[PDB]
Amino acid sequence: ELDQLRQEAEQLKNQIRDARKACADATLSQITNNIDPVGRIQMRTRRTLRGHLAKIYAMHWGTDSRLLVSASQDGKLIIWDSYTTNKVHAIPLRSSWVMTCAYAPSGNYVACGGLDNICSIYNLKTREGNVRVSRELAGHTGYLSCCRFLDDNQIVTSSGDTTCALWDIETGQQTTTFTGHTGDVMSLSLAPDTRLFVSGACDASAKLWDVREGMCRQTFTGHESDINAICFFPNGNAFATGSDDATCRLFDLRADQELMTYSHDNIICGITSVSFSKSGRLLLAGYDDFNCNVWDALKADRAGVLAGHDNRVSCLGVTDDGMAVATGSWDSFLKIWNGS
Amino acid sequence: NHWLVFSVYLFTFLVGLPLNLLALVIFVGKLRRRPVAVDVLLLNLTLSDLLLLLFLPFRMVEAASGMHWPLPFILCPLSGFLFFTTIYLTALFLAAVSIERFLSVAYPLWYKTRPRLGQAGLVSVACWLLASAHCSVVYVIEFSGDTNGTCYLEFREDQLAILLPVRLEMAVVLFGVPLLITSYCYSRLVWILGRGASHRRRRRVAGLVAATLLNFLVCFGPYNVSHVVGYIQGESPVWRSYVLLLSTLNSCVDPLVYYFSSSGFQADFHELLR
Amino acid sequence: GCTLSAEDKAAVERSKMIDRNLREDGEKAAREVKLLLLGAGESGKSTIVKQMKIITGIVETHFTFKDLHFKMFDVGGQRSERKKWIHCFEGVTAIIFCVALSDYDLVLMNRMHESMKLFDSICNNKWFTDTSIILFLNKKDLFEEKIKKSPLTICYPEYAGSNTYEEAAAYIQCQFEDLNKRKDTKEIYTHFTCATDTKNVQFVFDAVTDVIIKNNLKDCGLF
Amino acid sequence: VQLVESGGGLVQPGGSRKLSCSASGFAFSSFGMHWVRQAPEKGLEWVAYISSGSGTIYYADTVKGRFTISRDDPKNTLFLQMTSLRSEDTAMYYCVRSIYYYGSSPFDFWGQGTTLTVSSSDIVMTQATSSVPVTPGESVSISCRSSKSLLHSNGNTYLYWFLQRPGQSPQLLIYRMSNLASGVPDRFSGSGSGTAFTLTISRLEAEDVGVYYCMQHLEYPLTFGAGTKLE
Amino acid sequence: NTASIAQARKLVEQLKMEANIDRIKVSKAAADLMAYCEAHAKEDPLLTPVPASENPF
Repeated sequence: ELDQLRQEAEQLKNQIRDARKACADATLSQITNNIDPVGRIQMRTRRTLRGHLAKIYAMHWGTDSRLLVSASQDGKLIIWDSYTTNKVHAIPLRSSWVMTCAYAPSGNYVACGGLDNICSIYNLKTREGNVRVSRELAGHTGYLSCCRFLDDNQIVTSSGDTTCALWDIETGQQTTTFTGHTGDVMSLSLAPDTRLFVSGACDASAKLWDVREGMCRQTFTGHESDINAICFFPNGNAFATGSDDATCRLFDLRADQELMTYSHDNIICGITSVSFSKSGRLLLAGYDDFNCNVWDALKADRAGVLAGHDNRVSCLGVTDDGMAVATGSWDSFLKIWNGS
Repeated sequence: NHWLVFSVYLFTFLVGLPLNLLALVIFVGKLRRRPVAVDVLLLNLTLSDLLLLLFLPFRMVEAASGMHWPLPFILCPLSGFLFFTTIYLTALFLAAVSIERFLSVAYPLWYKTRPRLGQAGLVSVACWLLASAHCSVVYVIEFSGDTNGTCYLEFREDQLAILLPVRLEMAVVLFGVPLLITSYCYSRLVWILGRGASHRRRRRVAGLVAATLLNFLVCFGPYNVSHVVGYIQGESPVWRSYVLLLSTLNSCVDPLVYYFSSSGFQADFHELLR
Repeated sequence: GCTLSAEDKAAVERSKMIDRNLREDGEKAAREVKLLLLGAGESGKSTIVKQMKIITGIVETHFTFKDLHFKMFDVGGQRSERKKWIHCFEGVTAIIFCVALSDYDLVLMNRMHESMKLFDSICNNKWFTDTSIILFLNKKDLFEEKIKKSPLTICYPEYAGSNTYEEAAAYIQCQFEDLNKRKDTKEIYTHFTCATDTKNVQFVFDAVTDVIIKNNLKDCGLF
Repeated sequence: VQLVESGGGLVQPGGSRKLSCSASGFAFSSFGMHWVRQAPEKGLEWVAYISSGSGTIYYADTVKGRFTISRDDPKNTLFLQMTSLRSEDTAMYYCVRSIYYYGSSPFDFWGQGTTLTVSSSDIVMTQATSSVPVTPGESVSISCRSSKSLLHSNGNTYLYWFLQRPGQSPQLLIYRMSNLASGVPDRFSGSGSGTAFTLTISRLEAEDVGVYYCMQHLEYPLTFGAGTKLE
Repeated sequence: NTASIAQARKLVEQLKMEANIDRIKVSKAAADLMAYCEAHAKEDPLLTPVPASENPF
């Protein structure tokens, strides 16, 4: 019967909780209370980027940290030259309902996906002058989320069918399938090393999956609601999670438990698009009160507020070199933030 | 006499500037996000209001000493031309936006499909030039008949002989025609909306129709009735300092009546304020 | 000032060319009406789609009626969280809801009661606080042969009216309209469909014209 | 991708003639097009250029105000008409394609050429060596010089290298002196500094001899180099 | 039933795989985290703003 199996699972969960609590001698706040604070931050936008006519859900600049891919609900993928405020390519999407963009480390492929249950890969550096759909991938029974780019031949995505997939670019067939989530899966940030990845489901669970082995290794439950944002802390030993409630949580990888959380009583709205700087000192998250928030990712205290937007911020990212921060909201406006 | 003019003029100057500038900012933002045909007309009317409200203070601060001008005679022509041009431009412009609203109500598909932004700009510039030339004719004729002299009081024989026909044409053409046009266009606005629609729709649109028509009547009525009375009587009225005063109050009521006109405008004003 | 680096001169212009295309699509999207289709169970969704199409994601419809290109999106093929992707459909011209009259007898709580909460969630949704809603009462002919045999008291214990279509249908429409908690800003266009005198497309066109008048009034000042 | 041109022949001086360049295999409507004239024994030369969408059109100094150009995207063709021909216009005309975006490769593919015969402050580029023997397996260097500093105030140079095989149209080798062209062997490389550029060929094999041309792109009156020939 | 047993067994096995992990103490992980943060502090434009003349944007 299943009663003894359920009891054994409960006992295993209790043992896991006891082991997690055993290695809780001190918290991160106590350690970081003796370090210099980040101080006041007054980053301002120096860009216009006025070419969209719908809500934007697009980030993942690329390796060059100069070209930025952008998508909206009008079914157009635009490549922005951030340095000169220019448009490179305009790809008309077959499905106008899309929330996913990737630029690939090579920089010659652009991936998109949404409620069409279709992952579209478009080739950029082609002999012709247009942008052709390099491949169409199907097999998901839910809205697509994230099109991360393990290699030029492998792409990992998530869907609302509580599964994650890893497909091959050359062959349009399923290669690796992950089925361990009980809710919709998004937030698939692809590590600093690309050897691993994590998925944030809608049942307050963040699960790390082995790319080669194809099995789950660690499960993190510290939220009280759905998680819709993730990062990987380019050091590679922790990751940040954002939920629809106004709180963010930093889960350590080796410790396999939460270190600390960023929250405030003055904010009640949601959180999207969690990203990290190249050093991990700052955490930037697009909140749902028409502005972004920058937190100190070591102690607790806030660092700054980026209010240069009119609608809810949906996408937000930082370049590989950490030069500037891109932010896209629902007002069809993309902003680039820099220090002074 | 002196109190009734300068106190209300300074009240108008103090009140009008803030909400008019905020209306400018909000309409600039509205055109920035997405432009419509009525937005350019409304912004042009409000900038005409700015032009009136920024140049009438020059005529305001002299204590109104017996309708005498301490400043040189060069400035009466410019001030009068600008002020009358603004007043008649308002009368042209709300009729134009009435035509646009009637076109939107009667033929929603025609408004949705055809991008009349260029036509709206052409209408605005045509009304601008028409009002400018029309009000320029009056002060070009009223230049000279040949402390020492003043403007807009008892004129001379040659000036009065020519002023009466053009003023009567002003009252019967630049006011009567726009009023007839706006009534003609606004009569069917409720008639079409009556057939198969909610009661709150008809109530709100009828209330706004009443508000706009009452604003036009109360503000521009006494001026024009004194205008037509002067033609039969022959002389220049004394309540000009009064009736024109009422028109000045219009400059304070256009932004207010516009604020509660549109729910989206109310939301934009509420959220944009810092 | 800096000669614009020659090649960049040909670059920005290309970007401008893209702009020339982009707005050309955007304006094309301005004059296009988008409608959302929803339903709890079958609700005659397939019948309505087939009827209106002659004139695993989203089954879009490209049908046109009187120089107005209507867009119909079906979201019943997705089995996931509703509110995760319900904000993407905000700002549509109108939303079409389909329910079945003959669903008060079948269960799996009856189907119509299950549709009531869906209708309440859609009408009271924050993203749909200013969009007009069109409701279709399908399976009208089945009600005629079902009400005589199956009394309406099973679904409505607080009903004591005559067991006639003209009264039961009116009561159902009123009950569906009572769920609109924001009637001061939204309206419900309720209609019955049948396999004859196909005025359903005409009714949808009339509702679209009404909501277009509403939107134009919002844009043009008054209301 | 294919570019084929027609309209050649022998014409008396003072006549008018049009050349038609038709493209099959890529998007003509989004590509700028250039015309390059080659003398029977001298080097390549620029004629004119028309941008995508017929936005900006430029002509050479010797042909300014006399030649005319046009395109038809629905027909995917480029027409260039000449009036009042002279003896100095006797050259083979190449219709070439280019695109201008971040990390683009202008002049990537050239045409085929048409034989036209007549019965009767610009930045200059000079190559020190015009001919030098080569061997199958040794590394060689080709130097190009410019009268102006090609290093624009953005971080990149506008040098291009073109190879003309003995019987084939010129083909791009490297662009911007630092990026390799598509489909070209990795043996070729380029480097240098302001007003002094070098191109290195290492592990050279057979079936690669021809004429080498260096291009500046700082300002529209593009001028070819003298030409380096290896045998 | 005959279907829930397989799901329960799969869940038990999945918990068993992650039951034993050679995890480290939270204090050591946090110390390594701040060490990495302070090691690349000078190279992070987010924390230390770059001069305007060298700023690319």
